[PDB]
Amino acid sequence: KMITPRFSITQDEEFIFLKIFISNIRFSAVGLEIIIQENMIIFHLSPYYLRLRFPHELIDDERSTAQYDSKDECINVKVAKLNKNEYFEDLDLPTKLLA
Repeated sequence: KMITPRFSITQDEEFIFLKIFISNIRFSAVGLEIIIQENMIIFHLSPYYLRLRFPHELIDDERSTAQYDSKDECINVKVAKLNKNEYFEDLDLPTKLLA
């Protein structure tokens, strides 16, 4: 009833781009929880659960976006960095970003 999904993360100067791999889910008006707060992201789409801690802060605002991709079978989550141009280290070591 909780699974820790495969995920991966890249960035540019404004955003981090989280890619969360999921199988056999159903969306609804209320099934998806995403909390973004300082350096934390929590994603809950039962059974799937991620709680991630980043090396710097993000900010939830109008720019936050999440889109399901059926070819890739993932939700692509795009969150803004609290500071433009700030580098986030070690995003290629997903295993470490677990809170």
